[PDB]
Amino acid sequence: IETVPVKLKPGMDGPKVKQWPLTEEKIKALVEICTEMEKEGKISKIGPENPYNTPVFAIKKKDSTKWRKLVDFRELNKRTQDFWEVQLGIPHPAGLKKKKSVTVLDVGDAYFSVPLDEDFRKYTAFTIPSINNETPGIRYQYNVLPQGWKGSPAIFQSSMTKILEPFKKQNPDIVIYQYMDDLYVGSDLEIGQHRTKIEELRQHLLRWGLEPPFLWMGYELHPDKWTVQPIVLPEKDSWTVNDIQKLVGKLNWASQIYPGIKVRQLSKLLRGTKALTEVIPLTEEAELELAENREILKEPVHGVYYDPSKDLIAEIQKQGQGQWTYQIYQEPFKNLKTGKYARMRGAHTNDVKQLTEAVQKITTESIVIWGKTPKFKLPIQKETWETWWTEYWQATWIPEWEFVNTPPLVKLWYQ
Amino acid sequence: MVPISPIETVPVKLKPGMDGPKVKQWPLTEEKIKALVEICTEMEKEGKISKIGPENPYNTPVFAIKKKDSTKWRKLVDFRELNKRTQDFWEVQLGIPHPAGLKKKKSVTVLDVGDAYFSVPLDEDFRKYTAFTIPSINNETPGIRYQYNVLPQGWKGSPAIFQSSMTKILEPFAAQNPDIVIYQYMDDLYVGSDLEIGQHRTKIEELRQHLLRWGLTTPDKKHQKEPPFLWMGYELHPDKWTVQPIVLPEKDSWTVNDIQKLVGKLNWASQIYPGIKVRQLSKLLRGTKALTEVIPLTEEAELELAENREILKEPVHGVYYDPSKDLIAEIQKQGQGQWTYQIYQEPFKNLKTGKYARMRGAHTNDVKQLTEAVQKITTESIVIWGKTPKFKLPIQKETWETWWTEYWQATWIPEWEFVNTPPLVKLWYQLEKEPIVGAETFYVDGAANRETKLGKAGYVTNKGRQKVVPLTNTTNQKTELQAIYLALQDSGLEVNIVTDSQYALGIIQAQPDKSESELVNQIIEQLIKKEKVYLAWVPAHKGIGGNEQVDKLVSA
Ligand SMILES: Cc1cc(/C=C/C#N)cc(C)c1Nc1ccnc(Nc2ccc(C#N)cc2)n1
Ligand SMILES: Cc1c(CO)cnn1-c1ccc(F)cc1
Ligand SMILES: Cc1c(CO)cnn1-c1ccc(F)cc1
Ligand SMILES: [Mg+2]
Repeated sequence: IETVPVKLKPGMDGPKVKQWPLTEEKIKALVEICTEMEKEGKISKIGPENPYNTPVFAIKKKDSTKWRKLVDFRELNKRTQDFWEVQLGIPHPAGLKKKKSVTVLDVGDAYFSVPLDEDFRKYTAFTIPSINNETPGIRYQYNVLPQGWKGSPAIFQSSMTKILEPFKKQNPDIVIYQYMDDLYVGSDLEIGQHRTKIEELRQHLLRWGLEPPFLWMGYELHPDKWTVQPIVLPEKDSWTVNDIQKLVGKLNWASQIYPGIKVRQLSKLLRGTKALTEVIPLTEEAELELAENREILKEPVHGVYYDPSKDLIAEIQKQGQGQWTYQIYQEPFKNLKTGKYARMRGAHTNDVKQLTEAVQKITTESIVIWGKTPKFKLPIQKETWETWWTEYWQATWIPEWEFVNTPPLVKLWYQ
Repeated sequence: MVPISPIETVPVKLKPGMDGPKVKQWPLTEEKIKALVEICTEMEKEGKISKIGPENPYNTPVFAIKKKDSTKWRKLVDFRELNKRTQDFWEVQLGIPHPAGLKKKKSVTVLDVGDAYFSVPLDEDFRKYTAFTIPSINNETPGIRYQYNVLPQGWKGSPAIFQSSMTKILEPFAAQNPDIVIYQYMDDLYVGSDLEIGQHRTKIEELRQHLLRWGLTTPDKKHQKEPPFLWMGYELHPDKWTVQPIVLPEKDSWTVNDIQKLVGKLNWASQIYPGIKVRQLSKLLRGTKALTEVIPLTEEAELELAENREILKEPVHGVYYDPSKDLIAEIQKQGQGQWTYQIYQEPFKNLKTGKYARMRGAHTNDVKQLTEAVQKITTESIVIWGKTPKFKLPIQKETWETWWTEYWQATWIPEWEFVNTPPLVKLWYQLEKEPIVGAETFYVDGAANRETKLGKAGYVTNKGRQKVVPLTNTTNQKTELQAIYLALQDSGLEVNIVTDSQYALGIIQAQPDKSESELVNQIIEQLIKKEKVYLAWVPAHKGIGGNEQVDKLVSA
């Protein structure tokens, strides 16, 4: 009810980010949403003395027909002061990734109940463009904590902890973790029980609220089943020259991750200049080397540790037939997590939809495990990604990304 | 009197840390001073400026300029210094409407709102920064000191504040009259509708009555401007549009600057004249920017210029957008990285046209370029019409399918259909996924010395075929490609090739069909002639047979 003072970082001006082109249907949806938000006092029209801007668009959350305004506050979030005044931080709960069921709630509508510092509001400015720029873009700023801004969970955090106290005291084994506009709620209960507790939780916020348009939804995750991708070598009775070449290449690559990998005795099998399809019998020495390599590869990688002061990096490879592999790391060759997807939903003829869904699933895993989003290295041309990703986006946050333009040789080894 | 609503002032600040201008007034002749004093006396009577005391420490210089072929002087207050110190504003006019997104209108009327410009007050707290001084006759008295009460012409904030003030006034009229459109440009309002002319003129008088609620008068004697309108390089008519006349000069010899102007005209023309080309003319502007230098036109540029003159021989017009019909975009390959497109709704009636040029890069292919052109047209179409057109593309469905399923990147093109108008985009080669049984295996390598640039490239095969070639002025990377080329040249129609060159694999896995490197181009031409090629990579220096042998032959 009273505003928390908020500043940008020293020597740092507000965002001035161009609005990208919006479709007719997203413009109409935003006009309708913003007319209502303005009537409810959440946003107000601004004049030309405000030169700041952040892009806006609109999405449909997973499994619903109603539009959700999404403001891309990535630049504002970079430029906003860090929030360590009351707490140095919310030490990320390491138990969340061990629960059998984790449900994700959109609680962002709660933020609209807290006014935003009068002197900071100018920096939340956004524009609803018009088709063909035929009428001036509609200019607004926020009067209340916005969805998507990193300050909102921080400023609302004292109110959230109070709202949730009776639920936590009654359910002490439940892990509740807040990331931006999401609440993550993990339990080890039978899913029918689980769903009921989640509905219990919603009521605490409905009760306090007295409506949230997307609070009723539930994205269910089962992180205890999440799968990883160790390095595995083929088991064959007949090895061709080509097979052994590919094995030596994969082992050479692995030797940068794992020290004691040896290829000497496997190379020796190719002595001469042989046809690629010719079958080569493994000698005993080569078989032993190969078994010793198999054994090395069953052990964890040495010296792998998470540092919360460093970015997480996520790399993705397209493997074909709807399959995608990925790795998350901070230092080269020190993977914190690897994985593979194939269940790309409703995208069997659309690579770019499949990649957008992969980015979202990886980001979710990163939030659950470390409590922040990775920086993505995406195998796509920038112009293709930028034209299409917002058509498939269903999350209320947005990570950072860069583009890979040269084909990585390592795609072969994650196959 | 009739009460009028005031126009709300926009609060205005100087940039953080800056103070207002304190700029010396230049000396003026007795004649100019007399003229400025009369001009300013009238401006003061009209409320635009006010006399101020000597406490105000700011100043901006004032000038008198003789309006040519007239005995009447005009005043110029030079706000360049205040403008550097004034905050930035939101600029609404950055994106201008494209005529091809406009709707046909039966009537468009123009209303002059220049007098309204002066009803727009300047923020009271900012006025002091606009002070100026008329020098006195013979500098024997204090100069006359004035400041502005209204938005000054030439001040940084005037266009944005004027436009934002007028938009706010007009918003309720536009909302409660959805059967008209209103657009402001300079000191005019343009009002369009599809109404019978009597209702249209009724709307116009209602707009005039609405504007009177702020005391804004518009001239009774109706505007002289009437369709067609010359606007932002275009000619707008009620039911069609075009660009203003494109006139390519005749010239015996061309300068850098001339060629830049020529390309500018051709680029402007290309939004409605189909098929304009500028590659060979732009190639003449490579690197150099000595605006007076004469460049000989190549034979290729002469042909391009000649082809463009033909395209421009007679007027072409676009039609306006009908939101009830699909948008269709058709693309043609023109050669040399150039693509052209037309967007239409009814056959043979273009809304607009355009072109796309290949990005600068070492290697490329036609499928990638077509994809890029599709993404550019999509983005432009979202801007102009808010939706993606349906595409008509010169590439077979089966070719696209093969491309995107095997390409290492994610890629996508929205809803499209094949149009069989040559030249078609095709896949020139496609490497095997598995080694070929019965095909000879070539183990290739090359090496060079970084100092003498002397190198060797070669191969050995499982049939005992061998070749090593000594090379001069070469590099490790070049010799690795040179070795692959030799294997392609000396093999039959099916071949397995084993390389340790990560550089060469990176290039070939990008699937180029054209390259800035004549060596890559030679390799592409050999690949096109083969029936089957399998390319295998191995790590260097690991005792791998075949690779080890040829590495030794070429590094000797
Ligand atoms: C952008 C714009 C520039 C001018 C005028 C600029 C100037 N000078 C005049 C108008 C009215 C508009 N606004 C719109 C909006 C939607 N359809 C149209 N169609 C439209 C406009 C002019 C003519 C004509 N003749 C025909 C159709 N104009
Ligand atoms: C989504 C986006 C961004 C942000 O990545 C930049 N441009 N665009 C974009 C590109 C093409 C469009 F048609 C619409 C929007
Ligand atoms: C009319 C024309 C041409 C034809 O040569 C080239 N640029 N322009 C142009 C385009 C936009 C303008 F605002 C003014 C001029
Ligand atoms: Mg070598």
